[PDB]
Amino acid sequence: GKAQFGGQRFGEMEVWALEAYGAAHTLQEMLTLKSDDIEGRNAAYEAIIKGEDVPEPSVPESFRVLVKELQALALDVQTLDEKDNPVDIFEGLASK
Amino acid sequence: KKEVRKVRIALASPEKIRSWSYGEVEKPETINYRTLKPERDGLFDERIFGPIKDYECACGKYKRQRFEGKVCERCGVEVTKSIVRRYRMGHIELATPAAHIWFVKDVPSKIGTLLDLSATELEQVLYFSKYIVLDPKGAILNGVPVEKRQLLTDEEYRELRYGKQETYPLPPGVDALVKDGEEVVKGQELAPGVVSRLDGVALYRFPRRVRVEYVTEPKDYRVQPHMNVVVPEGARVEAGDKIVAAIDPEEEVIAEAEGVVHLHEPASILVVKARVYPFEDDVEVSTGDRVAPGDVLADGGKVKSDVYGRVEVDLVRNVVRVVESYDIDARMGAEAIQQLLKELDLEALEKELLEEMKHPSRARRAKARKRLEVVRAFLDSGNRPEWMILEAVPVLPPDLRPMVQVDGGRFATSDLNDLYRRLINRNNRLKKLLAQGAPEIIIRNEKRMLQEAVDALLDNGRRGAPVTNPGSDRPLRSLTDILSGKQGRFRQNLLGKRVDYSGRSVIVVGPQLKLHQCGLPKRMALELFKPFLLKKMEEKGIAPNVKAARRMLERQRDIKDEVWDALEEVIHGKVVLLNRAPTLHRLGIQAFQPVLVEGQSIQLHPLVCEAFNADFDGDQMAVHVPLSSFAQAEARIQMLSAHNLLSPASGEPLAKPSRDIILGLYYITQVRKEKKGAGLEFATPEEALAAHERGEVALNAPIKVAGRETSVGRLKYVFANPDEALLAVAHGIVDLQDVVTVRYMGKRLETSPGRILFARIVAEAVEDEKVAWELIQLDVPQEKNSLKDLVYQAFLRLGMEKTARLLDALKYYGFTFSTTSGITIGIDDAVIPEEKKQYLEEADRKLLQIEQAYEMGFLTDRERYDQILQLWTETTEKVTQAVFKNFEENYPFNPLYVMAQSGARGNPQQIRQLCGLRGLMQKPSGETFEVPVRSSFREGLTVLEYFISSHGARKGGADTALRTADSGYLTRKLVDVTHEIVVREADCGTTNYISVPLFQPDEVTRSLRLRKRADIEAGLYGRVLAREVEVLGVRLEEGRYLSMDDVHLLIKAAEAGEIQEVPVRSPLTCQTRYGVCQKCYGYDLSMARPVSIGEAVGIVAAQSIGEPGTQLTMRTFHTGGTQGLPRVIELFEARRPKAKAVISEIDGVVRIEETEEKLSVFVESEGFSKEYKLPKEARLLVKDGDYVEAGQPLTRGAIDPHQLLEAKGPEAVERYLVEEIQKVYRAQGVKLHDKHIEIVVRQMMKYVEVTDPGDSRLLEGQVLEKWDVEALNERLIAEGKTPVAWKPLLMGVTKSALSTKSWLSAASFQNTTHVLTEAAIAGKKDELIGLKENVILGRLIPAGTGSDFVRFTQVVDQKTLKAIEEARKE
Amino acid sequence: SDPVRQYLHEIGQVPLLTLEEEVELARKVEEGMEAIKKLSEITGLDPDLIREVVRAKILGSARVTLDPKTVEEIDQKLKSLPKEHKRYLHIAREGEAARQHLIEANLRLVVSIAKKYTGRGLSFLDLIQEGNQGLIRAVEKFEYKRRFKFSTYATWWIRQAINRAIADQARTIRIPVHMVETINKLSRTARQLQQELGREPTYEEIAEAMGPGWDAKRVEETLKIAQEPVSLETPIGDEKDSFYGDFIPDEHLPSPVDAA
Amino acid sequence: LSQFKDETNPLSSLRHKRRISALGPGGLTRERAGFDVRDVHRTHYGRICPVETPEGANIGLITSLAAYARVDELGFIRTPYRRVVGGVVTDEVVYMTATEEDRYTIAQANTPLEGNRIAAERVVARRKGEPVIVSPEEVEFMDVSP
DNA sequence: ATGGTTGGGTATAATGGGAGTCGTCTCGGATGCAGG
DNA sequence: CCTGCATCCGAGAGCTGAGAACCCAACCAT
Ligand SMILES: Nc1nc2c(ncn2[C@@H]2O[C@H](COP(=O)(O)OP(=O)(O)OP(=O)(O)OP(=O)(O)OC[C@H]3O[C@@H](n4cnc5c(N)ncnc54)[C@H](O)[C@@H]3O)[C@@H](O)[C@H]2O)c(=O)[nH]1
Ligand SMILES: Nc1ccn([C@@H]2O[C@H](COP(=O)(O)CP(=O)(O)OP(=O)(O)O)[C@@H](O)[C@H]2O)c(=O)n1
Ligand SMILES: [Mg+2]
Ligand SMILES: [Mg+2]
Ligand SMILES: [Mg+2]
Ligand SMILES: [Mg+2]
Ligand SMILES: [Zn+2]
Ligand SMILES: [Zn+2]
Repeated sequence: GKAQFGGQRFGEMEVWALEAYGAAHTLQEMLTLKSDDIEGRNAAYEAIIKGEDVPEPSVPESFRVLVKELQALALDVQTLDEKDNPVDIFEGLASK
Repeated sequence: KKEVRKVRIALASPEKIRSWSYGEVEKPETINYRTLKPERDGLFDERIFGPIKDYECACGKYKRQRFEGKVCERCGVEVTKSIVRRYRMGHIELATPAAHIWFVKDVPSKIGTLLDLSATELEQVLYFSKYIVLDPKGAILNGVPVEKRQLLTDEEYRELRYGKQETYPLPPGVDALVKDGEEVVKGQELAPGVVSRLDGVALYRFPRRVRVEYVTEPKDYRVQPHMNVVVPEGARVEAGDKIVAAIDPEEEVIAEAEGVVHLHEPASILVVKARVYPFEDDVEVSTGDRVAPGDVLADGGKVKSDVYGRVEVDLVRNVVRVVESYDIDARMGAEAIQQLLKELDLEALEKELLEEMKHPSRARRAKARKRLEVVRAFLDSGNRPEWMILEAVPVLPPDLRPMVQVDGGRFATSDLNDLYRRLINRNNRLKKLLAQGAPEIIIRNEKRMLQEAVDALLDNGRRGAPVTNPGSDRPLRSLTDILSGKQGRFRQNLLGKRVDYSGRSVIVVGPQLKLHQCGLPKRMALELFKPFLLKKMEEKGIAPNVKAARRMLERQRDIKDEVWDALEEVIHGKVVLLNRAPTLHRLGIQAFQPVLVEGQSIQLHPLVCEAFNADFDGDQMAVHVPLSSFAQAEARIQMLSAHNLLSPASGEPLAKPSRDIILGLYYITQVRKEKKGAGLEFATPEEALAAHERGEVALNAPIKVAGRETSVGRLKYVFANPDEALLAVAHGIVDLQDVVTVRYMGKRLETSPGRILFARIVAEAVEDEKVAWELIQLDVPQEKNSLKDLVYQAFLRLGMEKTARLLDALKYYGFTFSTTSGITIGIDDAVIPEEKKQYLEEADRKLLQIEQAYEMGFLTDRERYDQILQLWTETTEKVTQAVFKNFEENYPFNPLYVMAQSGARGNPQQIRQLCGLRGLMQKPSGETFEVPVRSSFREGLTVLEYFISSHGARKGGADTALRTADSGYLTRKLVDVTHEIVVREADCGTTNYISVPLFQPDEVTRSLRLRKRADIEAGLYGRVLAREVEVLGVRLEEGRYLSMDDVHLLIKAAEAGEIQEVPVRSPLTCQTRYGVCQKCYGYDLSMARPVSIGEAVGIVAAQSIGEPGTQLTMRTFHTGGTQGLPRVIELFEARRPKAKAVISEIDGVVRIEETEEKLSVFVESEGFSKEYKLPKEARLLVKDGDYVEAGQPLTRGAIDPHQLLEAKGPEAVERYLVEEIQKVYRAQGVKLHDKHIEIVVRQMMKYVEVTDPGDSRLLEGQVLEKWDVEALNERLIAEGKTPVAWKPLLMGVTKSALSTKSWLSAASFQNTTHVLTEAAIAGKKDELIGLKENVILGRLIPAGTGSDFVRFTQVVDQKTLKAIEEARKE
Repeated sequence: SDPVRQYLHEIGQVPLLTLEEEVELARKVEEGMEAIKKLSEITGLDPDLIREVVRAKILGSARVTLDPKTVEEIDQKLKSLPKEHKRYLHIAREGEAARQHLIEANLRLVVSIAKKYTGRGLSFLDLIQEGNQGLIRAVEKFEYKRRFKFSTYATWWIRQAINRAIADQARTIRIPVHMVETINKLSRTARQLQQELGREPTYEEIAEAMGPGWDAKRVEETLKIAQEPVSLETPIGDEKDSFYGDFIPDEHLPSPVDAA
Repeated sequence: LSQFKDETNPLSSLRHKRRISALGPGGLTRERAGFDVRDVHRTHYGRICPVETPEGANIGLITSLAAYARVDELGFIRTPYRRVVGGVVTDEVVYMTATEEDRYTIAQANTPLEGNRIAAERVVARRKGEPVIVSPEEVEFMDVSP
């Protein structure tokens, strides 16, 4: 919304159009650096303010929310590397 | 940090939940009511979930960093970042186990399938309506022994557990006919009006009086309700002993002497089915103990129990009564279900199901396979079935269920907090009530509500009334509601997001812009490029540092002049993305170079409006700013407007002249025709010249001189060059539309100065005179089709840069000439022909005849209605023809006629409605009115005619409103079925192909006629030749891409009978995994060149199919005198048609057998003869004694695709589906290549069903992917076993999408609960192959620049390259 | 479905009682209580422990803090009583059975009392369960010598339990009992003042009618503390596409501008 | 049904006060309403405007009261007609419901007149919504105005 | 040492609830019933 | 025993913008 100084919604069909163009990097920017990659958007703003190029994106926070909500339904959702070993996308903040 | 490559989902054990949690939440308290701090052991406790403040405990002992990982002793809060409050889980320990509703209510039930329990049986057991028995212990029910897994109701269980007994009351004043302690047979009356109904011993309840003897004479003692009798019936008493104990010591009844004691006048009788045992000393078993036959009962073992039962020691009569019962172990609810699930042995059950799979029964085998699927999923995943029952319930982190203070000071909460509170309350009350030893009824009630609370927390509104907050009827939003739906997490936050660096505004036409430019408001650019602007102003002397620049830019009156120049510096060379909703195709987003403008409106180029489907009556557009070098390069190279001139769907130009541009070019390129001369004869030119000069012949009249057709203008005005002719035009000597003679290109052309001017425009635009002369058609007026063909040919011959330059030139000159042409619309421009009046009067004649033919009897009602309708439609057609004939003959420059002919605006129907008449109208039921609207819009309608047409207008509006949603749904289904298909390799190496026909059979005359050229172009253009073709002395080699000229050559050759079909590669025969190859796909239709490796052709195909359906299919419908989208949706879903026709399953000859009541068709082969009984009213496409092939239709209507698959095979179904889908789009005038439908159909035919598993572990009837079974068969051949035997299947787009391997895409598509539960049981691992999964993960999609084929490319200059070798040369 | 009908069916499957049967059952439970205290003083063991073990034996192994071996060994240890003492055990067991039977018979009184407390933040079944707890308490503390009917003493305990449940579980943010009753009395005084004045009272009138120690600031503070939070999922607008939480920004995590 | 009043101009408020809605508590649902309830019925003539309706998902579900229409005490919309006797148009005006209207032959308001007698041998009329051509004697009622 | 918060008690008799919802349409699978 | 045939239940249905008892006494917290 304009009253909330909000941003435009990049919905499903816009993502379809970007995919049809083959613009992988623009779409990844829209998904992470501009919406909900917190450290990513912070680093991007700092890099632009300092004159460098924007850094590589990370996992968006909405995926972490999805994982946490799937755990609430007693479902073990786990991300694995190339050798099927667990990869911690929470940086260790949720491990006892 | 290792990259993520796979995501696994599986069931969670109670140990896993306890390992996740940082502590158990013990109380339903959320926060303190007065200090607004979280309550201890609550749903927001910092001890469990983490601190609210950064690096500071709750009690304030530690308020600094460096304390990470240590827990404060006073408060119990670890000192760390507060963000951990959105990651850390909790748990609740349930007093009794509860079932996860996803595994109970998702049909077919997984638990019910595992335990072989029906849905009603599980409903009964889980929710405490019936018992389920374990270890029956040899109990007898109704004479039949009880076996495990048997359902007992409450009364049936109670009778077996406790024994049968009843109580019969006795009215006051009426005694019984029996004694105390005697056995009673069923039916033995105990009173004059009381009759027993069960067998067993009967005992008195509350005798009213007691008779005490004295050693004789008797005595009576009254027994009041408040005092009780102690002495046994018929037992002696001693002096001083008590008989009737009372509340008051002085009121007790004390025996005076020795005598027997008897009890009489009972209040009721209790008849039980039990054994009785007197005793005379201490007993061994007390009340409430269960015994077996032959156990010690009393008298130190003198008496022994003879039956199973429960003992009660009646001390009043000093007798042990053993009620016949059992120690049966029957349980109800999730505890019993979990006990059953634990005991299940999967290997033995699998062996039993494998043995069952040998039954000749098809249904029994199918059900055995259904059970075996779940069993094998559990076996392979390693999950334990008992994990399906919850013992510990996970608790979501508090930050995802916040309790926040709004700006008004009030608190806002999530429904999850209330659901958790309800669950915790019921659990705590259950624990308290269990600690008190409460009766079974209350425990059953409490456990019922606990199960319901767990259900509401996991899935609210599934069984029964959903839980709502008091004072409202809004259902509470459960976890499943959060996860799924259009409003759920997947579709609302993962597949689409709101973004930064974006804006939106109204759009206005930008006629002075170039094709690659867009007008962007100054303030919009200031807000969009703010960080780059801050860097630029800090670099200059505008501000000392970034903070000062921000402070300057935050106040409007604090902005200066040099910052605008800095902004112009910032955006130099950069592009922005413009998007208009709905984004139907990929050209709904385009990249433009921003030109800073004043005002608040975005300025849009006229030539991109058609691609955007945008007009200027209030439309708005969104603006986005790509940030990095990669994003800017992608936008400038791939998504720039000037680089996208051809449609990805058809290959035809999409950025092309329209509206005013067409009008102006047509106006200047049309030639004037006059009738003053009208074919006069002259022997020499000079006499004709003098005749014109004296005023008898018009300049453009078609005269004949010396045997040659010519005009006075051709002879009088001969110009040496175009410059001279245009100079004469500038002096008013001739008009742009007059036909003169001009010398151009070394030739003498009789043409008009306007056409010469158009040729010069094109030649100067493309900077090439010979090519421009080749491209244009000089001798015709320039209209929409000719201009589009010119744009396409210029593209092919010159490239995108010169084509865009030519487009800009055409736009400029079209606007300029449309301004000064004098195009206007007045009321007199809607010319009404005279013949219309005649055409009406003649009709008024015929109508009378029809009425007469009905008033005398030679006509029925239906025929009269039909003849009236046919008369009126023919009259309307005649009026249309007259209107356009009048326009062509008398007013060739009429504005409406010019607009309709040039293609700028309007079609003949609208022109007729304006000029001739509106015609017939339809009633709301769908039938036509009898009287038509005989007035046009110029004449003005009457009130009745207006109201009659209102029905059709409203119906068209409703059509649009309620069909656009169905078309959007179809587009989404196509995207979710084809999103994974990408161009992944140069050549798959296959030798299979398809044969595109050039001649279509006809139902009438059964003859082959050449197909429409548009259809052949849609089916052949851009494809790769599978085999060599020799036509007209021309060799088309193998591996050749068919250009448009090649397609035209093939059509020309086919018209001579030299070729009948074309063999081409196709996606239907491609062998690439998860996609296609370059050769099997062909051209990139938007670039007229072979497709690049890495193109996401599945998304392109889905958009190409979906976009025309959204607007142009059965746009504004005009109410004027199995079809459309429903037929297309039926074909894409493999729906069985309701008007289904009948096909022949086998070869043979036709013999129709028709009797006066019934009709049948026999197909007689040489081996067999089959029959088809058909309704007499059905239509027949064949005749008696004709030959039909297998799968050939015998009736009119839609063909069932699955029956055709069984009859003819897979390729026939592919061809049928492609052709039948193309029919609907062709009827609408939509050009769309066959490749997109071929891709979707290839996805539709992805699966096979096993008929014979052979030596594999597969099961009969198991559906699986074709690739996997082919690979399995190849490996079996390598090992030396028998192959698996399979048959192809055909599935709709929805079921094909939901049957995919990736659980992320299927979960984000539809039916989230079912997909998630099946994947969790199976332990599925997602390999992230498609686009949707990578979008959900926020990764780089494997398409375009993210393709592995191109994304590892390196770039280096010559200087660096050599010295790197000089290092290696060492 | 419809769990209320299922509970009503199960509760109606148990027949009612007459005065004579009621007084008989109460006398039996009274003598069982006297028997367990007599046994506890004889053996020197905690009365609660022996009551729990005796009731565990009366229920059976179906009712699983005390290991089965422990309760069984205690049961055999009570089998060492010569005479005039096993009578205490038998009387206690019959009293426990009487307690169960009386509770089952009079659960309908709980239903009747609780059916007029609906619509106050707790569902009907929760009210029924809290009333059942109160009825168990009343059965525990009933004295039948007074010849008073069972319902006369049970009703007070049932109503006390129900009112306590409303005070303690009705609100997502817990408010103590004294503040809850203060709020109810404030609301009642406000409605009487509205009835008398013919309009909404001002804070001065409510403070005056409360009594000593009540002023307008205090009533304003009470009314501010008595507000219940709204849902983040409240639908905003006519169409079913906007929630309340769509208008709530995060003020905790630093902004990108702040971080730099 | 209680809506924030639209007062951009006086005509906006006047339009808002005369709106008829098929939605609301105990009404239809926007997304599942079929063509049948959104169609201009033949009985809408003179009672509900066939033109003014919102484009989009609400087409046919929100409509407007006709200019001369009046809702009676029972809730049925009535429209006025002039009584004609013996081919002479009178000034008596009768407000009628759709059921009563179904029983008569009603002439168009633009029927030519001399004084107040129908001066036309062929009269365009409605019979149960069907357009017909009748003789002046068969006419029972006439429209008040377009 | 003070308020704020929490646990316990009341004794004629009382003994099975109450709002609600009826104008979508199709489609696909699971299933019980009818026939042979 | 097999099969087909109504029957019932569940899951879908375009995008963007905006909009109601009272009292009394003991007991931890700060
Ligand atoms: N993708 C898209 N594009 C649309 C749509 N509809 C119009 N366009 C474009 O806009 C141009 C001008 O169209 P319009 O001449 O119709 O003007 P408008 O802006 O739509 O305004 P209204 O006449 O509707 O006035 P209002 O007072 O009723 O607006 C308030 C009420 O309208 C409705 N409403 C207003 N704004 C929108 C909106 N953005 N989206 C959807 N519904 C909207 C809504 O129901 C609201 O509650 C057209 O040409 C198209 O390019 C649409 O549905 N989707
Ligand atoms: N719900 C909607 C309504 C509209 N639109 C978009 O707005 C355009 C114009 O609709 P419109 O009805 O404003 C005019 P149009 O059909 O072009 O006009 P004419 O025949 O009277 O000249 C459509 O083509 C869609 O792209 C949409 O996406 N969703
Ligand atoms: Mg528009
Ligand atoms: Mg338009
Ligand atoms: Mg000359
Ligand atoms: Mg609109
Ligand atoms: Zn601390
Ligand atoms: Zn291939």
